[PDB]
Amino acid sequence: EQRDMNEAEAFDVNAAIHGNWTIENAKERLNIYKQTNNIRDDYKYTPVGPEHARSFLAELSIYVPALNRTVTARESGSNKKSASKSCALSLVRQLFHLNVIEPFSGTLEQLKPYPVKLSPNLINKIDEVIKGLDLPVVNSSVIPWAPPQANWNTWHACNIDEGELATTSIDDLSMDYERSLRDRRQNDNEYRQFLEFREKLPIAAMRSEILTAINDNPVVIIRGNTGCGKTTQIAQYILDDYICSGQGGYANIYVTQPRRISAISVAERVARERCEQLGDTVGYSVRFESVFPRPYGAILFCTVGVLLRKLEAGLRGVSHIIVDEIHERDVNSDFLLVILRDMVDTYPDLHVILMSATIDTTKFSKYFGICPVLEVPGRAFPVQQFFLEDIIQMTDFVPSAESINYNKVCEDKYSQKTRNAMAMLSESDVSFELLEALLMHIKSKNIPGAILVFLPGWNLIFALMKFLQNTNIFGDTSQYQILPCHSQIPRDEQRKVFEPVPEGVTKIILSTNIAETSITIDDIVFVIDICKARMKLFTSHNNLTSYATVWASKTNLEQRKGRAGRVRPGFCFTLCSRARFQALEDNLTPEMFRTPLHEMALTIKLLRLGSIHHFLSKALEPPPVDAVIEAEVLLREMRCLDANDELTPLGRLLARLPIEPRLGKMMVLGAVFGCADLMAIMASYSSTFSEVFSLDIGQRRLANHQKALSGTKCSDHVAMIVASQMWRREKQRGEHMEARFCDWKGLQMSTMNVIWDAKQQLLDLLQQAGFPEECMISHEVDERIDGDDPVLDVSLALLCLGLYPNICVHKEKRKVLTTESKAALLHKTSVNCSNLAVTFPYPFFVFGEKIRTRAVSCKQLSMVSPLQVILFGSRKIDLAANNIVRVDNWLNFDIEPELAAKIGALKPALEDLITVACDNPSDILRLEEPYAQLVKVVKDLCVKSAGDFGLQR
RNA sequence: UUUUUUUUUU
Ligand SMILES: Nc1ncnc2c1ncn2[C@@H]1O[C@H](COP(=O)(O)OP(=O)(O)O)[C@@H](O)[C@H]1O
Ligand code: ALF
Repeated sequence: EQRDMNEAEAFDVNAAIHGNWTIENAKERLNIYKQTNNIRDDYKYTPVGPEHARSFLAELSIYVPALNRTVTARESGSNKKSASKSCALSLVRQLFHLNVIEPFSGTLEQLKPYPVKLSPNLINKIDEVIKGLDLPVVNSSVIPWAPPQANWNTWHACNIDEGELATTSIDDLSMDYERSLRDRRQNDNEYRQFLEFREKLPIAAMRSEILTAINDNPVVIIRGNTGCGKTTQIAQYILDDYICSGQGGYANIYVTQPRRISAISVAERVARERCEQLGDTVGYSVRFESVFPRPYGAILFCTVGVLLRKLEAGLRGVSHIIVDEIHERDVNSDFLLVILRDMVDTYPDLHVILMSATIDTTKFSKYFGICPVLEVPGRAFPVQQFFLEDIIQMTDFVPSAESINYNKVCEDKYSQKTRNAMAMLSESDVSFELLEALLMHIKSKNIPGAILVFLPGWNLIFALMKFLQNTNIFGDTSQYQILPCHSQIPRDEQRKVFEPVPEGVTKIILSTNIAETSITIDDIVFVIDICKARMKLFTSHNNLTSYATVWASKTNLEQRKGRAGRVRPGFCFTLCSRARFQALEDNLTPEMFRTPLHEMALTIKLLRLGSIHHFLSKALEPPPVDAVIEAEVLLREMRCLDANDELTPLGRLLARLPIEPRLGKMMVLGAVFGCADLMAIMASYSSTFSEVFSLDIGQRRLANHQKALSGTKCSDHVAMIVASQMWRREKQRGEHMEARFCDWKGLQMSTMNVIWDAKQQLLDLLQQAGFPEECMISHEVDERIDGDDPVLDVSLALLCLGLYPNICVHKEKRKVLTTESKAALLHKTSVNCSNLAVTFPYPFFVFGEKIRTRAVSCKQLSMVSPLQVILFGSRKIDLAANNIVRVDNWLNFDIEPELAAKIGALKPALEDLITVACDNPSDILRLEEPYAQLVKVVKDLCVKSAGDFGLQR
């Protein structure tokens, strides 16, 4: 107990590429380096999560005098020792890659082998395919930019050549726009009222200076309070200046937003301010939803990812790019900042404007070669802030007789009872009793307005919604309407936070950080902040993904406070101590220090931005060099990069897809094998954190009806596919029947819809790349068939390639073994999870992702056959003693070594087939006869019972 | 609240 967890956390996957530096020597080497260099820095530990789910973050930064650099590591672990070991490993690998320390020169339980026997006919088919394919048998550039030019659509990056915009010049378009604007300003009463409102905004007093700075400088930073008018006013200022200058058709403005909801809402706001419908002067572009404006004199409110996607076609005809909320420090935002700095360096005429309420303006200006910072004084309306001391003192709230602690630190101005209750309340726990007391006090305030409560995640949001709906006062929908605000609730529900509620009804919005910034809900008067931010951690050396609830930053608190006091005076209720608030950090750590970088590297290569190392070095905070090395090695070994680090056709195709490169490679292979529909639906399932099966209150495992969806296939992916098929059938008959079906069978309609949208988008992208429509014909799956099913079997075999190295072997009950026989458990939400002594037809499973919890869990399990594992879910196949064939250095199979060598010879054949498919996507269904024979023999190897010849199991 | 679901992709 807990030794299995320690060994699982200490597992190392990639010590080979980091100079042979691993967990069990990293700390010793780091201590040697510290003693030699007189480095006095010591580990600092951040307790993470509640008492029952406590984890740790370990931090350590070492300054290198030789490089004039501070090398930092930021790692997590189930306990202090594991977290510190991971942090030392990260920092030592960084020092190794930075050529500060030497490569490692020193030095440092087998499974029951599994019988695999093939039919003589199948062996002959394999041999003939080897003979046919002659397989050996083992015995910089910058983004294009241009000023506006006639007969060109900026947003589509293409010529117009249609309609009557052929002889229409930009000068005539400017004249028409100027005349229309003047006519509106002279006649439209609603437009005049909106200008009257806009002139009273705090940013309106500085419009002339803002426009002067924008005109005179290529890059300008704008800092103003939340709700001052940056987003809704700067683009309008620039466009109106151009239009009234007589150069209206020479303007095209990009305004990037961090959130889809924020982009859409602000675009709607600007459109209704201009008294015109979306698509005339204001447009937006988010995922699955785009309303494009006119090609000239327009504003497009997109997200950063949408802009990065548009970057491939160039930015011809773009005059101004406005980046919002540069404080978010997202990986896409940092990418965009690097691209934009290079672009303004190349093209002096392009204008880039950065605005944020909470930024280090000096840091950003130093990054942008000393650029103006324009400060917008004042606020629209004041916001009153209270802290935990104030809330307890004014609620007279004592914690119920239930079970550096900054809740013990308090000022002497507060009552002894208040400090007692504060010390008795726990920091890591969210008290629903305290929240209810605060809500009752707000009710007693007799002040109309919506309440916005910031909760870190789905579980807390819906637990609080259940608690409040079971309450007599807050369960009355005639008085209170509680609305979730999550990125994975249905989009109609996401909208409903903006719609007004009936008279006499108070709106309560329980939200994650989507409602944190950039949105204006017009009736928010009260903001309740729990001060917790949900973070997703990933440890590279053991492939563990962990969800952490950490303390939010002062930037996050100020942005959340800024949701109120925009249209009327507001209040902010911060549910943390004043001591805790002062203890908080200014900003959260950037995602660039904790996320994998292979997708970013693929985007770098797609946009022809040069070397990955140089590009990432030019960042605001350059990423860890060991992470850069891991990304490059991954892309090179998946062959998205040529031996000269150049993008291959496969690399280009995968760079254009919004999924992981391994999933994209899996989907290309599935297109070759005729199951692209299933491969796309399963890649969409593998790329979402939304849950397919809804678990009821107190449901620690799936229900019988939910489990029966997998039938006899023993696969979460098959269960998902069957659910998707039935949900499509019931959706074709109507939305109400769709909702009834999901609520009956225990599905999540939002998950079904997002999975379908992502799958459809992948299929359209494949069609655009040139793959034929015949290779993506939908195939129905009958999970109730107990036997073989060739299409589903090849699909599950391709899951092994698309989910590598996530192969686990069942031991008993929930216990499984991951790579190198590390203990793990089956996740509670899997169809394969059961309390009884379940026996599976095969013990080998492929799973989506590996989660670190109180125990290591495997999730999204799919039962696969030994031949499928050998062919696709492995990279190394070796001959061990007693003629036992070993795959991935830990899985033993009792198969003939000659047969194993023959089957392993097909892996380069599959690689060459993928290369051929990417070379000519249109002819993948009519290949040469060797490759057609390879496809057929791979199908015959991937049938479920291909390795069951003469074997009972 | 007995951690299944921070955010983002023409
Ligand atoms: N949908 C809306 N309904 C009512 N008022 C709004 C709306 N959107 C914006 N406003 C008002 O316009 C002002 C400007 O908002 P915005 O430009 O988004 O500010 P910033 O970009 O500085 O956060 C806000 O203070 C708000 O009062
Ligand atoms: F600068 Al903003 F909403 F775009 F505050």
